[PDB]
This record gives sequence, C-alpha cells and structure tokens, in this order.
Amino acid sequence: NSRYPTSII
Amino acid sequence: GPIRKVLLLKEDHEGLGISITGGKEHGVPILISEIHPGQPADRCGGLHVGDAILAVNGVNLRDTKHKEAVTILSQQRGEIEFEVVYV
Repeated sequence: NSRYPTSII
Repeated sequence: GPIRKVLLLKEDHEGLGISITGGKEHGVPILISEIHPGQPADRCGGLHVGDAILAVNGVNLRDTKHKEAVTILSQQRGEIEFEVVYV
C-alpha cells in the first residue's frame, strides 16, 4: 500500500 | 526543483492518466505517484512521478485535501495547465 491513500484519475 | 508550468491535452473520453497521493489532511502535497503509459499525462511529456501538483488551471492545490483535489482535477477538460514542482 501507498504511504497515504492513492487515487487514479 | 524549479516550479514549472506544463500543458496537458486531454480528450473528453479520457482521464488524466495519473495516480495521485497525499493531501492536506496528511500534511503532504498532492503528489504524482504514477504516470500511466500512453495516457494524456504521459503524452504531454512534462509531468513525472514525484512531481507535486501546486495548481491546475489556476486553482491552487497546495492546501487541498485528497478528495478535494480529485474533484478539482477530474473536472478539468481539454487544454489543461499544471503548475508543478519536483522536490
């Protein structure tokens, strides 16, 4: 997992 | 690094072609964590993994929460100007 949330956009 | 202005051209059936992470609630800028091959950000040539997105089309993203940034970024259409910096 990424250190913090990730969004694909 | 130096602050850069970068132009991206997106068609209406496409997304930006990036993954972003971070946000104000995490005390981290909106950061590009992925540039997806062949999609608009890759094609524009000037956006890279590790870039912080400071603004898009004049909208400051320095103090935006993660989901605020997603909404703002996904709203943009056509010829889209980014202000970015690699730290």
